[PDB]
This record gives sequence, C-alpha cells and structure tokens, in this order.
Amino acid sequence: AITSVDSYLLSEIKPRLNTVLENCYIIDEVLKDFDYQTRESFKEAFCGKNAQHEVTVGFNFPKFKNNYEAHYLIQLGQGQETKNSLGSIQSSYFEATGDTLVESSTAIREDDKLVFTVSKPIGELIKVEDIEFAKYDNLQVEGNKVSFKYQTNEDYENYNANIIFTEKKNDSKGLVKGFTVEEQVTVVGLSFNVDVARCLDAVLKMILISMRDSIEEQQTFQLQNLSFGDIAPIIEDGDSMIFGRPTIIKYTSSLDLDYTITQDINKLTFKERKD
Amino acid sequence: AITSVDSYLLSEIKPRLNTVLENCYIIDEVLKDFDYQTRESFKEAFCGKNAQHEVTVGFNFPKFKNNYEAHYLIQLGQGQETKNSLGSIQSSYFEATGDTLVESSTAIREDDKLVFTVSKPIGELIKVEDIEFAKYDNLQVEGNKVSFKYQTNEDYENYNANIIFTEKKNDSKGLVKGFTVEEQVTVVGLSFNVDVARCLDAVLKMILISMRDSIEEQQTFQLQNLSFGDIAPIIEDGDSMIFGRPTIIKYTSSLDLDYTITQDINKLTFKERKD
Amino acid sequence: AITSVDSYLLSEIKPRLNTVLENCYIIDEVLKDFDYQTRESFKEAFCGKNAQHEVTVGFNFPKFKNNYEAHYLIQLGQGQETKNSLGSIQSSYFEATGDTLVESSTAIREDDKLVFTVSKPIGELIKVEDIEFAKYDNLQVEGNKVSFKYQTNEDYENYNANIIFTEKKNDSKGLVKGFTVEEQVTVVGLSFNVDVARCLDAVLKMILISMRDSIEEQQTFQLQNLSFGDIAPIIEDGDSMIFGRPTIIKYTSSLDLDYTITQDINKLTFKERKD
Amino acid sequence: KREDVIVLQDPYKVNDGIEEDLEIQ
Amino acid sequence: ASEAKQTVHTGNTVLLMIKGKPVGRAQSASGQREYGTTGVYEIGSIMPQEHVYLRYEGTITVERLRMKKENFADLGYASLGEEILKKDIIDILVVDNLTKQVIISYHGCSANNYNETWQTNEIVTEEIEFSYLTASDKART
Amino acid sequence: ASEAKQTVHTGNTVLLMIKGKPVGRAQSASGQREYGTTGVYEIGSIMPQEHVYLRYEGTITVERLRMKKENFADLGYASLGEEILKKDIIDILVVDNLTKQVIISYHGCSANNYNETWQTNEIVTEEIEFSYLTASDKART
Amino acid sequence: ASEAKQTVHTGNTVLLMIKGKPVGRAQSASGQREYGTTGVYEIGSIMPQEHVYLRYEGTITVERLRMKKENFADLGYASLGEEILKKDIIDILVVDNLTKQVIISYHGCSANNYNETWQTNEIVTEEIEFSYLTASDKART
Amino acid sequence: ASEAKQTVHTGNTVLLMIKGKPVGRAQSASGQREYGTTGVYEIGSIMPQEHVYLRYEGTITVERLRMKKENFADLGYASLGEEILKKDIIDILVVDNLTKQVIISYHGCSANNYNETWQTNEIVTEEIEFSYLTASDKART
Repeated sequence: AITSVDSYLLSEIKPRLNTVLENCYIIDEVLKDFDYQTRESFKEAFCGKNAQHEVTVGFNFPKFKNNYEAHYLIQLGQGQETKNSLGSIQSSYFEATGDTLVESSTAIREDDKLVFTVSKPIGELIKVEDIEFAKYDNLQVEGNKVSFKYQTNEDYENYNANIIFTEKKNDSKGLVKGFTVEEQVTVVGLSFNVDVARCLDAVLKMILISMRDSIEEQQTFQLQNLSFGDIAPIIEDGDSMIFGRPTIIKYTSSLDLDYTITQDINKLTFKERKD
Repeated sequence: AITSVDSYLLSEIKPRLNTVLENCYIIDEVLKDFDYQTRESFKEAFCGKNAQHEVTVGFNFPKFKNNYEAHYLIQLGQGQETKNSLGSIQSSYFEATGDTLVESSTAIREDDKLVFTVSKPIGELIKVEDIEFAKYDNLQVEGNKVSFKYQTNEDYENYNANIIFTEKKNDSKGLVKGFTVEEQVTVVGLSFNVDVARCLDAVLKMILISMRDSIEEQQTFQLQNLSFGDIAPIIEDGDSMIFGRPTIIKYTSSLDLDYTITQDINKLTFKERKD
Repeated sequence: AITSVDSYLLSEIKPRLNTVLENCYIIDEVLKDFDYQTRESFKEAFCGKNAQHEVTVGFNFPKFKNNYEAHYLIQLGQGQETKNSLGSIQSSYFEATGDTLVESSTAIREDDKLVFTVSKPIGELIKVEDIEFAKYDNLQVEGNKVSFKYQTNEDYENYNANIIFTEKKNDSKGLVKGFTVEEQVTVVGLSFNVDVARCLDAVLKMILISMRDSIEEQQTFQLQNLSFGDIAPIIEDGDSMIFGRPTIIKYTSSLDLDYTITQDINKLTFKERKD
Repeated sequence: KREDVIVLQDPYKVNDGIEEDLEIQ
Repeated sequence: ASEAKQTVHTGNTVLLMIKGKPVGRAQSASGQREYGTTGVYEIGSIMPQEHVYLRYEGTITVERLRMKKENFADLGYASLGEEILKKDIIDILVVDNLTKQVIISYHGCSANNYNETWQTNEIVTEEIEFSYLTASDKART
Repeated sequence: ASEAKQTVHTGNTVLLMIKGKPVGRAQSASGQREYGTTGVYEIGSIMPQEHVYLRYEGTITVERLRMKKENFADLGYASLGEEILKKDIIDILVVDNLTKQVIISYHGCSANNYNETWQTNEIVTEEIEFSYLTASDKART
Repeated sequence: ASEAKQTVHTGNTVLLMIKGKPVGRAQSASGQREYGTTGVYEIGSIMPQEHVYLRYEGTITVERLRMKKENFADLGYASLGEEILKKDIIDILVVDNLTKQVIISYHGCSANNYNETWQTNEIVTEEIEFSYLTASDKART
Repeated sequence: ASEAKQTVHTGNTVLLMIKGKPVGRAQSASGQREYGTTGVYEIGSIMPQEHVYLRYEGTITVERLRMKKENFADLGYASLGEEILKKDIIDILVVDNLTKQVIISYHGCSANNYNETWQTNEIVTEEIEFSYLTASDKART
C-alpha cells in the first residue's frame, strides 16, 4: 500500500479545519494564551459560520494566483529508509484486505440471532464498541453481517452500536513485501499580517495534535514529530511583504506490496521404497 | 565480474515498467492511496495496452531533445569501498563459471533415466523446482543435461519442471580477487505536470520493491536502500517549469577478477637421505 | 625512502594498460556486464594490436594540448600523517639495502655446488621459487651468486628457477627514522563520449585490482582504498562537453631516512679499582 | 563556435571537370 | 489508505493504566520473564536429551517524569517506608489507544525498588521496578 | 551479470519460518553453540596433550517488532504463565528467499526468556531466546 | 622504490588457508597464548625470587562472511551436532600472499564455540573459536 | 630557545631497546607495580594505625606492528610452544633518544601472554605482556 502523505494531510486538514473554525468556543480554547487584540481580530475575520473571510489550503507551485490573506501551503520534502525486515517481509495474509473502516450500525433482530449490517463485506472484525462476546454468544461473521445469540441478549434488540472492521477484497493469499520509510513534509502558513500567521500556526498545531487519534495515522503514519522554523519574509518584491513560519512534519510509514501465491496443497503421496 | 549498475537498472526497468503499465489492475493497486482525479488522469494518459502517450527512460546528457511529459532520468552518482577480505580474496573456484541462468525444461524419457535438457552446459546445479533428489535417484549432470533414475519415478515422465543453474565456461581453476563497493545511483522522474511526477515516483517505488526478488540483485546487488529528495523545479527558463523529485538508490556489489592458476600436482617424489 | 606515488602509478599503469588493451579476451572478460553496443564500439576503437585509436596518460596542467578522446588524468591530492613509532624508529639494518628485485635465473653447475647467477649482488635472499633448502644443502650466498650442494641435487642441474632478492649497497649500518603517511591521489578519465568514459573507468578499476599482486605496493603502498565520484561535465565552454568520473585512490607508505652509525666496538677494558 | 575538442576532416565536395582559368575562342 | 494487516504498535497507540487511572507523562516500560529452562544430560550423550521448565521470574519497570501532582508517592502506589506493608497488590494494564482493548496485563504486581533522580539541567525522572505473580493477554476480540 | 561463485547471504535473501508461517517484521537473530572443549594435562607437560568434547549447549535469539496481530503471544509460540507447560517443542527454520531451500534448521527449540520493551519515541520491540536440542543443515541440493 | 627492511604485514599481504583451500571472504582472526607464569615468594622477601612457566593455553578466533557455498558448516570443518565427534583435527595456516611462505601455523586445532548472526541491514557473519595444541613458525627462508 | 627546566618526555624522545637492538615500529608500552599495601586495624580504632608493604607484583606490556622481519617470534624473544622453556630472562631498557642515557630498565623480564591480531582493513599488530623481577632507574648523570 503506497502512501501519499500529502493527499492524506489535505483530506485530514480540510474538514477538520473547517469544523474547528466553525465554532468560537474551540477557537477561544486554542487562543487562550494570546492577547485580546489579535485573538479577537482573528475571530472576527475567520471564525464563525457566517465568516466573510475564509482560509484555503493547497499544494505548491499553483499556476493560478493564490490568496495570501491566510493560506496553508504544503510541499512534499525529503524521505529516507530507516528500517528493514528479513527478506523485506512485513506480514502474511490469507485473505486480501483493504482499508480499515469504522461504521455505525444499529442492532437488528433475526429469528435466531441479533445482527448488525454493514456497508461492505468483512475480512476481519477488530472491535465492537463496549462489547466482549463470550462463547455463549457465539460471535459469527457471515459476509456483510455479524451476529450473536438472540435469547440471552434480548434486552439489547436496538443497541445503537458502532463497528471497527476491515474490507474484504479477495479470497487469495500472499505475502507482504516492503520496508519502512521515514518521511519529512513541510507545511507553512502565509499571510501579509504576521499576527494572522501566528494564530494560523497555533491552529495548525492544534489540528496536528487532534489528528493523532485518527484511525489512518494510528495504523499507517505512526511516530509524528514536529519542527518549526523562524518567522521570515517570504517575499519582499511586492508592495508589502509575505510573512510565514514553515513547519516540518515527520512520519513513519510502511511502503509495501502484496505478492500473491498460487501454491495450495490438498493431497499427500506418502509411499515407501524398495531395493 | 565488473558491475555496471546503470545498465542493469535500465534492463530491469524497461520490460518491467512496460508490463506494469500494460494492465489497469496493477496500476489501481499501486495508486490506491491517491485521489480519484490524478489516478484516473494518469490511467487515461499512460495506462493500458492502447495508450497513446508513453513514458521513456534514458541516461543523462542526451544530445537529442528528450520528452518531458513523463521520463525516467538516470545518472551514475558516487561510490565508495566499504569492506575487504584478507588478501582481497572473495572465493575460490575449480571451474570457470559465468552468469546464473533460470530455464524451464520439460522432463524427457531416456532408456535408463528421466532427463532435462538445457540451452547451455552446466557448471553447477543449484536447484530443481519442487524436487529433492535422494540417493536412489542418483542425480547426475553430464554437460548439457541432468538425469535421474527412470524406474521408480516413471509417473513423472513429462514433469513441467524449471531449473536454476550456472553456465560453464572452462575447466581451468583460479582465485577470485576483489572487494566490496558501496555505490549510490540517482534516479529522477521528469514532468511539467507535478501530479504525473508524483504518480511516476510511486510506480518507480513499486518496481524497486518488485526487483528485490530478481536473481541478479539477489546474487550481486544486495542491501538496497532508498532516499527521496524534495519536489523542486528542475528548470525555470522555459515557458513552463519542469518538476521532478530525485531519488537515490544504494547497492552493494563485489568487484572482482578471476586469477587463473597453472600449477597442478600429479606426482610425488618421497625419497630419503643418507649421510 | 621517499615515496613518489604519482610516478609509481604512471609506471604501473602504462605497460599494464597497454598489455590489457593488447588482447580481446581480457577486455571481453572485463566488460562482461556492459551492453553489446558500447562493448563492441570500445573494442573496435581501442582494443587490439592494430588499433588505430589509442589512449594516453599524463599529469595535470600540461602546457600542450591533450587528447580528449580517451585519456587518464592524474593529480596528486592531499596527504596526512596517521601513525608513528617510538623515536620515529621504523627498522634497524646492518647492511644498506635498496629495492627488492625479482630475477629469473637458470641453475648452473659448479664443481662442488649448483648455483644461480644474478644481475647484482645480494644483501638478503627472501625466497627461491618452489625450494625449501635443508641443512644438507647448506644454502650460501657469496655476493652475486647463491649456491647449494651438488651431489644429492644433481637431478636439477638446469632448474629453470626464479629468485626474489634484495640489492646490496654498502656494508655500513644505521637506523631507519620516519613515519607512516596516509595519502590520497585522484585519477579521472576524460572523453567527450560518456560510454567511452564508463568503459575506461571499468578498465581502470580492473588494473587497480591487478596491481595488488605487485611487489612494490605489497612492500610499500599497502592498504589501498578506492572512491568514485559522479559523472559530471568537466567543461561546457567547448563545442561539446567533456565527461569524466573522478576516482580517489588512497595508500599508506612509510616515509623514512637512513641514519648511519660510525660507532663499532671491538675491544674491552675490564679493569678493577683500588683504594 | 570553433571546432577544437572534436575535429572532422573537410567535407568531400563533388568536383567539377571545368578547368579553372580556361581560355575560350 | 490503511491496511491493518501490517500495522505495528508504537508510543502513540498505547496507554499505561493503573486502577483505571491513566498514568501521565510515562516514558518507557520494559518487561522480563524467565522460565529457568534447564537441560538433562545423560552419561552416554553430550547433547541435552530434553529441556524442562523449573522457575518463573518476571519483573516490569516503569520510567516516568515526576508531575507535581499524582506522582507515584502521592498516588499511594509506591511507598517510602513502613507504609509499604499496608500497600496491597495492583494490576498494571497496557491498553490500546484506538480500541481501548487490552494488549497485556500484569496481575499481582508488587514493588521491588524505587529510584528518583534530581538533576539541574533536565526534567526530574523516577523509575519503579515491580515483581508480578502472573501475566495475561486475555480479553482479546 | 551474476557469478554465483562469490555470492553471500544478506537480510534480503533470507526468511525466518515457523510451522510454515513466515514471521513478519523480524529484525535479527543470533545463534550460539558451545562444545565445552577441555584439554588434558599430564604431569610431564605444560602443553595440552589433547582436547575432548564434553557438553553441547546452544541458544538462539530472535528480535521482532510487535505487530498488532500474530505476535509471539497471540501465535501461541511464546507464553506468559502456566500456559507454557502445555506448549510443545517447535522447529525454527532459516530458508533461502531465492530457492526456498534450507540454510539451517533448529530442532526441538524451547523458550528460555521473554523480553518486551514499551517505549515512547520508537516502535515496540520484543526479544525471545530459545534453547534447542540439536541443529541441522540437511536437505541441501 | 621498495626497501624491504621496513615492510610490515597487512590485510592485503596475508592469506588464510585450511587444507590447502583458501577460505573466502575471511575478515579477521586473533590469536591468544597464555604461559601461566607464576612467581615464587620466600618468607624473607616481598619480591618474587623467580618466575616459572606452568600451563599453555591458546585459542584462535576467525570471523567470516557466510558465503552461499563453502561455508564452515558445508566444508565439514565446523559442526552442528553429534557430527562433531567424527571431526578430526585440522591445521590452520597463515601464509604470505607474495612468496607463499608461511608466517605462522597452528597445529591440532579443535573447535570451541560457533557463532552466527542473522541481521536485516548487514551482511551475514559467522565467528568460530578454536583451541589448538601447539603453534609453529617453522619453514622460514 | 630551549629551557630544559620544563621539558617532558614524548614518543619522539624515547627508544625501546632489547639486547642493544632497538625494536622497530613499537607503538606503546605500559608499566604496572603493586606493593600490596595493607592497613592494621586495632579493636579500639576504626582508623588504620599504620600501613605495611607485603607483596611486589609488576608487569609491562608492549604493543608492536609485526614487521616482516625481526618480529618477536623471529627474534627468539617470544615463543610459540615448548621452545619457551629454553628461553632465558631478558632486560628491557627505555633509553633517551637525545643523550642515550637510561630512563628506566626492567630486570629479569619473563613473558606472560602473547597476542596477535590479523585484520583486513588495518596493519597487523601484536601485543606481549611480561612479568619482571625488579625495576631500576640507576645510571643517571
């Protein structure tokens, strides 16, 4: 599973940043240490549902003009290989598996079992929220749905559960070959007003903190490290300077490829010899 | 056996890259993490048997114009000596041996033996697929062909085997003198579209992963390490910039030379002395 | 014995390079890994006795024009002192000794002894090929010639031996004062055709490998290390670029000077005292 | 730009059989 | 993308919990177990005919930065004198940050030694080493 | 070009296999053997007249990164308590990536000690040390 | 120029040979000898009146990179089990690359312990330590 | 200018000499002496009432680069087997390069252990450790 850190960063940042800027309480919590003036100015400009001004995020070298009132700029940076396993072997799988999904699913009644439906089939069930099925419940997964004994659990006929599971792709089996890569990605906020840049950097730090609970980087992009540069004038040739403070984010991910195996043994030929 | 890493890289890359770009399933597996837009655009442009656009690969400083829509650029880089043995001795051989070859060969019936034919003579037999010959089978190699007892194996008269073997060059014997060299080679993808460059880099990473199962680098170019640079504008003086992300590949190989020996003892002269 | 690494390199390279380029078999062995095209082109251009094109070697900053089709360029590089002995003492000698010589010499009959003649007198005999003289043979050296008992060895009257020996300079004795120096010397091949440069570098590597069996660097220039630079355009101001890949060679040698001693004791004056 | 690093011989022009400085009458 | 078939544990996917309370600013922990395997040697053999388990010894260490509040001494988990004799056993749990499922739990933990370092140029650290009766990896999926 | 006469083994040409299952994200392994050679000294000699083999002791260590699944505890190969007593012997095989031929196999492996490290700034690692009855390098070409 | 009066040995002027076969890709070797000197102390002296030799112990170690062929196990020089009991003594020779003359030879070498390391990021290495009866520097010029 | 009142010894002002022969390419040497001082403790005192000398033990080590000729084995100073028993004592002298005056001499030196290292990337070295009867600093100005 080749990793595109930049796209993941963008997808995590955009909705999360919009949600954070949606409400004032979270912003006030974030900007507790800042002075009244800059805090209130940033809140007036960008914060709130009905904010007239808006921030943006995008990759570097855009052929079009880019808004320099407040923008998050991303560039890919360097990368390095840090650790390897014997034969480049990372893991072995019997059934092809894709991404790990989290889905909410209300309990349902079936003639012998309570069940939960899901969007897609199941390759493996990791966890059901606040449940530890015993032998009596006889937890079974049958494609799309997971099921447990009806009678002794009948109080929970409409349990508002949620599920963490894994997609199923194929029944084939193979080996995972790959290594670990230690990658650096640079993120910088741009603004002709330095105070806006400072507040933007603080918001960036908070959303990076919040991201650590995300499933994907919990499973794929562990060992997050941060590093901040100095406030510098990005450009001097305009009528007014652009000010930005670059930040460097580090991640560790496992670049890997699935090598299928067609060998399947189903018969044995134990015979003696004579001389 | 002096090693030319660049030529080996080119020979491994060209057919393998063509095969990977031939089909859509492998490309979709590779580009799982990328967004829909760039993935589908790259698939439309380059992927498929009937693709109109095509990628290319070549060495640096070509006197002719080179296509900058999508190209793999190679340059040799630095090298260093890392380890040595006593007297620079690497190995000793009784029979001159060339490259290691893998050939498919269907079993054949001979009046006393089942046999496999091969293209060229045999210096040494490493492995026969899914076979572990016992004493009863009395495995013997006689130049071009390898043979085993007919009677007790007669069920396998047409066994669709394949062979890993080594060429035979001469009957002379000598010593292998040489050392190990730690070499760095730089590879960069070029494209005026940055997204194409990103996808090209991902494909490059996948084919590097796949290469680790190759015979030659399993035997010659062990200890592969990778390092990625930052996305940078390669050229700014054109109407539009060239974007590329250099990658550095490391390898370890044994530069060596065969020193022949003409001394062969065949007689002994044990005589006493008198005084 | 002050060491001039550059002159030794030139003297070793010129005849050895000419001999290597003389025949096609050795070149084919060297260029096994290269492609057919470049291999055959280089063989056509430079290889063979009747080759029209020819390579050259020389030091840097020549006032005359230098051929840039294929040339080996040498420059001296840096140096450093790495190890020392107590009082800078390296060795002690009773008889002044020059270089170590290897000479072929057919056995000869003398009325009491078989003997070998040599070009110059002997300071010390290191080895006689395939011989381990016993007490019975009573090995003796008398200036120019070495001798052993005639009777029991009479079968070998014309033994086609060869001798490794050391020159004799004076009968004086002295001390060797000096230290060890770790020196770096740079060698680069030049060619307006990059493929020719690659093949030239490979040939250079092979001759460096072959040199390790040489007497002089076995005795004087131990601990050879190599390092290769990147293929770079040496010059851009001509109609066409010069391409070359510098290589750095390291050696360890003992700069030393012989300090003679005139003190020789031949008498003793043991007398008592009275009071 | 001058040709120093690589030198090729003068091109093989096709000659004409008309004698130069030829008398006519 | 996130294929769970290759994921590994790290410092950002683990929690150290005691009595339900997550211990704060915990840095590292190491676990050791010794089965005391020994071989059996006959007269007519240099080779060990078989191995046998004899003795189970296990220790776990924890490194922490001394918070001004809720340090191991203030929490009552550790002890500094005869107060130790009234301290009962505890269970130390390593639980997954993502699912809150258990990874490994140590039962009947008892304290062995206590170390604290006061230094001028670095944050204060303290180390504790426990001896436990048994380990368990139950309560899985 | 690839002349097999000089090739050597590396981390990319080796697989570590247990019960057919390739253990994933395995980092290193070391093997030790002691024949316990001892000399015989007579009265009339300082020199040892001869050496003799007396005792065969051998251990193998394995270092691994704890995958969230199929860790040594989950696989049942290791143990964390009295469950060990019901664990039978195993054979640990080192097999060639290229040919799938065997390089060395350890027979009758038994576990000696178990180590796991939880750390904040680095991936989790675990180490196991086994004691085996005999080693073998059979099944070659 | 090359004045032999000051030359020294290095890794490029030495060969390690067993049974005539030059062992390939050998990296290092160390030799140890202990004469077990002890002093004699009288009552009327703190100083040792004299020293005496008592016991000769010597070991030699060899480090090598495991070639895919002709490793110490495949060569039959080493052993992995009871096969050792049928292995006879060997002589390990250090011989000059230039002249093929001998520098030092160890007689009656016997194996003491065997070590091999499988690692991910580095070439495989193995180490052997032998115990020998006597050393010799004969057969010189 | 050169004021002798402050001069010190260094590697360039010292020679190591045996039997008049200056040993070549010698690198380092260390000397140790132990008087075995012990205190006397009465019942009515924790303090040691006095110290007394009991036992004199001294060793000297020498490190050298193995020259192709005149190595310690070839010189006959060292030994490799039973030849040692016929080796008599020696005196090792450290003498001033400038004046050829003596700085310290060791009398009745006897060999204790012998070490030699064969390595690929470095010059060959050998180490010898001697045990001596007495030391002397006589014959001064």
